[PDB]
Amino acid sequence: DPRFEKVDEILSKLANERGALIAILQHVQHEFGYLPEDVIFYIASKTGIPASKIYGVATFYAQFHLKPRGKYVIRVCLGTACHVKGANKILAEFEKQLGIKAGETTSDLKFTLERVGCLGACGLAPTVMVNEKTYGKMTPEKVSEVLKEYS
Amino acid sequence: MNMVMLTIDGKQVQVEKGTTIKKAAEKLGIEIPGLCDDNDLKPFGACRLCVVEDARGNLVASCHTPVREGMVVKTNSPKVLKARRVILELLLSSHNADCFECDKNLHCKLQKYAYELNIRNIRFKGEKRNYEIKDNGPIYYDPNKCILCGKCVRICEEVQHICAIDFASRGFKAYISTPFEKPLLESDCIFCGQCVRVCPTGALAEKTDIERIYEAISDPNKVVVVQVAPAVRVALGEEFGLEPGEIVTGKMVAALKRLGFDKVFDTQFAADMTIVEETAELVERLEKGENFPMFTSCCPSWILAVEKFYPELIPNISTARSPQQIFGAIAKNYYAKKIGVARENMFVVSVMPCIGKKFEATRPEFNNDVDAVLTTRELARMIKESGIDFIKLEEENFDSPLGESTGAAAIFGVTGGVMEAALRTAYSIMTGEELEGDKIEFTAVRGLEGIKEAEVDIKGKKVRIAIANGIGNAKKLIEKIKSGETKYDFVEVMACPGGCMSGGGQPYTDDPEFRKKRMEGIYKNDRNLPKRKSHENEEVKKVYEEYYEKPCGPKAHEELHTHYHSRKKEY
Amino acid sequence: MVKLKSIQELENLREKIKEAKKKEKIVIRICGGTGCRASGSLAVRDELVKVLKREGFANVDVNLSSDCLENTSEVHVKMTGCQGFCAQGPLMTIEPLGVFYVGVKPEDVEEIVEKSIKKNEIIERLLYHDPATGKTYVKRDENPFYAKQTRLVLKHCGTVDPASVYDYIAEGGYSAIAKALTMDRKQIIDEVIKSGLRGRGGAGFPTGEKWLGAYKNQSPKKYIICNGDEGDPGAFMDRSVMEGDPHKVIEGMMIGAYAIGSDEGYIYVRAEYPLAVQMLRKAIEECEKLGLLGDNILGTGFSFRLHVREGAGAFVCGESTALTYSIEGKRGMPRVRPPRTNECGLWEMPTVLNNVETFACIPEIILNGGEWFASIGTPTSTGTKIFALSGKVNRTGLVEVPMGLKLRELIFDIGGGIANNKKFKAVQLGGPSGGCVPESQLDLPIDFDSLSKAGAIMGSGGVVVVDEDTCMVDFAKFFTNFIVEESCGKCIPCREGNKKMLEILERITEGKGKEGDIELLEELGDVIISASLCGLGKTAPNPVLSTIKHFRDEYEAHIRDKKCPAGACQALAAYKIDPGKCIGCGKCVKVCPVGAISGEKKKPHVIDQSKCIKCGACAENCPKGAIYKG
Ligand SMILES: Cc1cc2nc3c(=O)[nH]c(=O)nc-3n(C[C@H](O)[C@H](O)[C@H](O)COP(=O)(O)O)c2cc1C
Ligand code: SF4
Ligand code: SF4
Ligand code: SF4
Ligand code: SF4
Ligand code: SF4
Ligand code: SF4
Ligand code: SF4
Ligand code: FES
Ligand code: FES
Ligand code: FES
Ligand SMILES: [Zn+2]
Repeated sequence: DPRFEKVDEILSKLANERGALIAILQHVQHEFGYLPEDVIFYIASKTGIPASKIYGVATFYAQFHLKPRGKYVIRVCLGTACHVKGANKILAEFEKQLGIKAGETTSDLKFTLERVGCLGACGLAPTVMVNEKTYGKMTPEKVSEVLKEYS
Repeated sequence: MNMVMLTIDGKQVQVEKGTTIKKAAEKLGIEIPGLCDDNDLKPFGACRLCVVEDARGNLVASCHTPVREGMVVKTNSPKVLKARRVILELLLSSHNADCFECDKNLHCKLQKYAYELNIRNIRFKGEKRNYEIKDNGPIYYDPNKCILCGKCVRICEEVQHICAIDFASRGFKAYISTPFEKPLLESDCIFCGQCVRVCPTGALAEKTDIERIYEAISDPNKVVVVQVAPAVRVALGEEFGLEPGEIVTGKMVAALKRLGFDKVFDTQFAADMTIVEETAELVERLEKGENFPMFTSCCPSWILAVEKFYPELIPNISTARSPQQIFGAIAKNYYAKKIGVARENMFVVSVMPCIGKKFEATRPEFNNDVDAVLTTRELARMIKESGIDFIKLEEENFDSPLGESTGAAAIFGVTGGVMEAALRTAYSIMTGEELEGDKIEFTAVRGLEGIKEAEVDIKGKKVRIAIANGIGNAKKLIEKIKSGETKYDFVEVMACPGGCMSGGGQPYTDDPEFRKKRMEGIYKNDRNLPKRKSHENEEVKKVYEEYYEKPCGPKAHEELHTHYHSRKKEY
Repeated sequence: MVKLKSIQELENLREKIKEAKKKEKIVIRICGGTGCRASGSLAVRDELVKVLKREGFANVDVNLSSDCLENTSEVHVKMTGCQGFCAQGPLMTIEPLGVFYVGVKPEDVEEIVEKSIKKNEIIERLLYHDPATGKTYVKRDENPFYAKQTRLVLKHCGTVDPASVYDYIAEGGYSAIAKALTMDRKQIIDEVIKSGLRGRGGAGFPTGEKWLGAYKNQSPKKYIICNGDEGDPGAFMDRSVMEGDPHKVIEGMMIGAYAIGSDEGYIYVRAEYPLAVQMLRKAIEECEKLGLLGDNILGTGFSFRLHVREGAGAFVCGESTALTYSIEGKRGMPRVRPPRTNECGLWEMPTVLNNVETFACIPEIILNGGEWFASIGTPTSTGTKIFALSGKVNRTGLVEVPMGLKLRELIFDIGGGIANNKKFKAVQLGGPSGGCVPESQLDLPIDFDSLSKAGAIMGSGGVVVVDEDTCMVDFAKFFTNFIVEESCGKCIPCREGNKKMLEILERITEGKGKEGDIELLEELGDVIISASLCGLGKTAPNPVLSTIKHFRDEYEAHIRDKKCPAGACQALAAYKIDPGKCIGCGKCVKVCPVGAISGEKKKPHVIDQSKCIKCGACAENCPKGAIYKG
């Protein structure tokens, strides 16, 4: 299996700090995306760690996940500043037209939804950003152009 | 020693510095409720139901509050009672209320605290916990009644060092789980049963098989033999309102006779069988001087812990079967031909206090010698089911010819009592004489220490012996052995802390000092017997001279031996 | 690079690179913060740097280093962090011309280099114009937003490259450390406690007592640790401080480690912010090659080391108790106290945990003394507090004010009033950690004690302004939903009571509510405040309780009358028909599945609210638009 070669040299370079577990579980998602259902108890039995403790770590933090991620991830902000300018209805328009709920992805083409709050463009309307093409002032009717160029 | 002066509820208190404000108020004739606290665990503070009010006017938890000079506290103020009532309403708002179906009925602590705090109308009605029940083997997990106290995780973390289960998810939807919701058989569990003993709700229980026993009894052509464990005789009476440690052998024999069982036997006969076989093995290993140290096989959980974690010690383990399986083989091999019954038509039931026996009964390699197993709680529930009054029964003895026993096989429910039952036999077989007077008892292997060590001198020959109770102490002693500091000869390991008297099948108790009472009961039972030596039993010798003619023979190697295979799957 | 020797060599290199800045004539700089790098900031940079490479300009080099230390540059491109006024961007500034240019979308990028650089003229059509006044502002200090701010903590930001160590050193920093090694530690602690400095974020405890208590603990190896992580989704200060100038944070770390006697330290920053953690890695590596970090610092013998630990999300991680667990590599579950974190924290060693606003004022306090720092603000609690203004105001963004001034000029004079000429309703301070303040208590000075008697705490410092447009029940339910999703779930009160309160608020805002729910909300709020374990559960019901305490009229309107005064709750909408504007098309009857509107054609219709499903399709489907949501 080719999977058991990319996870080997990462437990030797960024694993010399005494007590590091969070960093290793983050670079795996960074370099592959999907946190595998099989690698977890392998990295557990490897160094010193029971599988139960790192399973508990993996499901607590919202950044980690155990379900397929699409190529393109869309975030709807939803901080307390970008909530007063009608940012509740834009996610409703998203789920009305595309189909998937928040936190559930359509694995077919490329799409995934996520709810990270209050990005650094705070002060420029509710900021619904695509992976690298953050927008500004948005309207429930503007959604269509997001489906136009990104499709 | 430095004492601290304070007042609690208007009463002066003298207590040593360092005790909490809950554990130092128990000796005033007052007790404050709590669910997240146990006497064997570090305080955790997840219940938030043991709160009290100090002088300032803010509610402070008690199970993790050290006491200092100059506080006034009150545990009956209306604000504290209102807070406790609201907290229990919040708990019971999300609990599936099938108290008829709950196995922990009439013993659940949540039920008793809901009765005590006078809850009558739940105002907070909303979304409940709706999970799905899965099967795991001898452990029945229902994550609909969990209150997330964390006792099971801490007892599998702080004491056992097994790390089998851990928390998962967050918020209202958090629960206790193995990795990826795999069954407990394939996880790192070793089936010790400690998590079952400490659960204050009905989340963790036993997969109960009274039904199969009932169609076994109802079949007119099936003959039923039931065997009883040594550690059951000292703990059953607690189920009927007696003081723990009362000898109830005759009463439970009468109850088993009236329950419809065809024959009743004790497993002390097979225990003496194991003692004499293990003594022969130890003498053989001393004469060759190979494969040291050698480990006992009396605990299935220890065998699982070796097969899962330490597969390199497999050649160093004794190949003798557990006494339960040896009694099953004897009943289905020798007794059946004596009575004149077919092997398929004999039903063997066991009453043992352990939980790993439930898993061990269904191994494919044992050829299904025993068909079903029980624990003490199910035996008590059957006794109360048939209507038998336990107080006013009459004492009656065991059956024949596997009923009588010796004093060497009555101390298996104590940490150290197995090797203490084998040193007398080794002394007899190697020296040629028998111990007399107080030299029968070995005082160096009694107590409750984590690791017990002794250097026993027999006819000028010294042997080094060790006892480890609890898997944590076993891991420590295995580390010491692999360090090569000192060499041993014969090592006993019991998975549960304190021996088989603290197994998962024993009845629930709230007294903090039950272990001392159970040890005293076991020792009083041992000292109240005429014969104290395993070698002096008669029917053991009769069985050898009629069917085997020699211990450690080819027939004994065929029937009283098994082999172990590694379970550590490569990743 | 060359290694730094003792203090006199540091001053020599100080002078040598002070020469570097005065060997230049013209400089241009761009806001490099996250505010500009969302609508095009590097795009403006490349729209202009290629012009400089085709207009006969040779000295173009941006990153100043040792190889280019002796290059007299006629033009110099700078990269600076959050200069301020991030409401209107991207921000451009050139020196020594003295202009303040906003709205620099790349449509006239060629005019700025032809006019201001060559002809030394100022373009007026793109300058900032106040819609209320119409005046044109050319100087930064002349701007009303910068008029009354005290640029004290943020002295070096907006004019110092975060990616160049030689830029911060050449401003006048890193002298407090040099003065500190040449003097004792007890007088450092005495100056700290005498200055009146106390914790900026969260609690507000005096830092002098914590530092002295850490000093009094005789331990071999103790820790110094940084909690810079703005978990609350209200403001942005963790973004500004590190991405502006991280070297002052490292200098504060060095001062603290020399004072208490620490030899290794940690910084906890969220990994979701890539630019900030990247800048910290660059600063740490450049300082490590620079020689101020390590063993035998400047020939004294004091040893120090810094690690940057990347977090993994959750808001309940910096409680000062779950953070040590998270760094250790376990779940972020808070543990009980006592023992506190000052006696046995990270790996059972003593720790000191200060927000990174307290580790920023330390070099200023060391340089100027406690007499100067205590001279600002009320003597009960000194210093200045930074704020992030957001909501329905004309000017949003970062602000730093002398603490003790009235809120009215903070919200109206600095903020430029309320946008769209609407009416102001309420202010929320601290995000989820604070309550509401209405218009009636706008004349209260901002400080610890008077705000404590008002029931609201400043917390992190995020200030959000909400107008009459919204309904307060929805705002409280939004806070409750955030708290419900963002808990940890260890103790019964928080875990159960937050869900119950969220369900009760959702029932009320849906129109299914009943009488007596307010008493249940108050009882639950009291119990959850009293019986929680950490600060999150102790502080969670504060927005709901404050909204009930100040806006009972909204709750009574939602419960009994079944009408929302602001018309922001869609579950209590009321559609009405204009009789004159209706022509009896009947499309509302056709498109509504239940058809609660019934009437004759070419006649006005009547709506029965009893059988109406309130889907809103009636107004949007009939093209006449006579149906209005009132
Ligand atoms: C729910 C919750 C949120 C917190 N959020 C922050 C935060 O955003 N920033 C921060 O510096 N500290 C936060 N803290 C608390 C930290 O422990 C804090 O760094 C510490 O109290 C500061 O002490 P000091 O003021 O003496 O420096 C939070 C605590 C809780 C319980
Ligand atoms: S756990 Fe207790 S309260 Fe819950 S159903 Fe069982 S007996 Fe009733
Ligand atoms: S049976 Fe023992 S090892 Fe298994 S989960 Fe329970 S306590 Fe842990
Ligand atoms: S399973 Fe039982 S012991 Fe474990 S957390 Fe749930 S209630 Fe507590
Ligand atoms: S010590 Fe006894 S009760 Fe405990 S697991 Fe072993 S055999 Fe079972
Ligand atoms: S109060 Fe809430 S956030 Fe705090 S420890 Fe308890 S459950 Fe977790
Ligand atoms: S939408 Fe206007 S014109 Fe059409 S039925 Fe309604 S009120 Fe009449
Ligand atoms: S939403 Fe209500 S008012 Fe509008 S058409 Fe439907 S029933 Fe009539
Ligand atoms: S709260 Fe939405 S970007 Fe700041
Ligand atoms: S159960 Fe005692 S403090 Fe929580
Ligand atoms: S620094 Fe970029 S918007 Fe202000
Ligand atoms: Zn409303």
